[PDB]
Amino acid sequence: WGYGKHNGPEHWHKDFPIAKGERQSPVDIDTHTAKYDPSLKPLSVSYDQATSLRILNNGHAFNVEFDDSQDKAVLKGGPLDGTYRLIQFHFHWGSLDGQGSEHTVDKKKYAAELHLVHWNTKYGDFGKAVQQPDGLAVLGIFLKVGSAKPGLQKVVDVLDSIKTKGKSADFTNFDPRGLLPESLDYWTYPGSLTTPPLLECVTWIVLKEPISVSSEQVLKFRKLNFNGEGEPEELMVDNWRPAQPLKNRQIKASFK
Ligand SMILES: [O][B]1([O])O[C]C2=C1[C]=C(N1[C]=C([C]OC3=[C][C]=C(F)[C]=[C]3)N=N1)[C]=[C]2
Ligand SMILES: [Zn+2]
Repeated sequence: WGYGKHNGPEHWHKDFPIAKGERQSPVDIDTHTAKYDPSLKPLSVSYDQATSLRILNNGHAFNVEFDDSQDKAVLKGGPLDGTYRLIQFHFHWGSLDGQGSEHTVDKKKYAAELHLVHWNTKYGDFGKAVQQPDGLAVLGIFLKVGSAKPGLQKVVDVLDSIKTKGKSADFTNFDPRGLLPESLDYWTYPGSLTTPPLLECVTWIVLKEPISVSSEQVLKFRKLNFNGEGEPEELMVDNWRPAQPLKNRQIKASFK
């Protein structure tokens, strides 16, 4: 599977029939139809003890991986019951500034979308958590092109060292707090992985406030390669799944 005409989102259902399931992601967030839920709690994002390890080009995106063998970087509160440990973050982005996000807001596409991936500690490991309807909590953050994001530049600067599929680099001592906007106001809904195997295991928490990144920062994302070293060059761009039908779901807002 991939993001080409021949292996992209329109083809995934043949290997992963859940692609046409009842709680697929991403979705369009209709801001006028989302329901303010005054009983939703503030998010608790606790990243002060986060231990970043490595950055990997996996042929679909790049992952910044964390030590998830202890409660070092956790997400709690909001719609969540219990404790979710940060395992990795990655992005989805476009070939052009007017596309790249997976979620949309009133049909608006952002230049990119950050996914901070967390798993429910009551399931013991990530592999068990993805088999559960409440196994993952993904914090989604939109990127718009404007001012540079200083907290992103360490990521941008290392991408030269992981250009091709299967390359990795040390990525210790990275603080993911530098990727957050000021506000933790959010939308939430039950959904899925946006990539095969498209498992319906995710509580989505999408922040209302986008972060700003510079044109030069997102340009560097677009110089990555989907291919391995010594293969024909395929730029890693447009690694996003389009919005899927909402079906029998309500999107809830933490704010009025
Ligand atoms: O880009 B996204 O769609 O957005 C959100 C998101 C994405 C991919 C993952 N993700 C996939 C894998 C692969 O590991 C697996 C192991 C066992 C499985 F059964 C499935 C996957 N690891 N993290 C997690 C969260
Ligand atoms: Zn993702």
